[PDB]
Amino acid sequence: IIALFIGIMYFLSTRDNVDELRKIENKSSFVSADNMPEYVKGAFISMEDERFYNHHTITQQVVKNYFYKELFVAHRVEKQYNKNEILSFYLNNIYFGDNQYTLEGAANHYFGTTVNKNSTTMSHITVLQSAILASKVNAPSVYNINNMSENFTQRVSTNLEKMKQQNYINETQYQQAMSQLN
Repeated sequence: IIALFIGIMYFLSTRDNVDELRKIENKSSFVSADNMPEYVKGAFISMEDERFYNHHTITQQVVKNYFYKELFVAHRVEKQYNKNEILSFYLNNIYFGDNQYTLEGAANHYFGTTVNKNSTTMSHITVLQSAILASKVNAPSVYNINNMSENFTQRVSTNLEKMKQQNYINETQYQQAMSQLN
């Protein structure tokens, strides 16, 4: 029956076609990972899925958020998509507060900044702001960017420490963040 429960769960898994993730690209504020500064992707990876590039957690997060056994869907996203694709789906379909489900809509909305390194038309997103938007995605619901508590600040302090530990930012970048943050 634990064989027979693995398989029936797998049938249900296949209802959910993984080609559908492609439609996240069609959104007006979409921005791919390929166009995001190193350290913005780092904010995200270092907090949720340290080893996102080497594994085969972000891919499961992607699945839960678009459709909802999530493991089976997850396997399949990995056969069909490169890592930067998967990462873009993540970042363009998650709750950042105040009705923002894209990284860029979030960033534009709280901060007047952009997450697209190629832009010359709007101010670029700061490491601190990156850490803030990263900290929120799986933060408790009360955690609010428009008025950060000390609990929330703690979570972003920790986001930041992780960025610096996994080398997405340097000592300058990091004490500059910790300073704007206090």
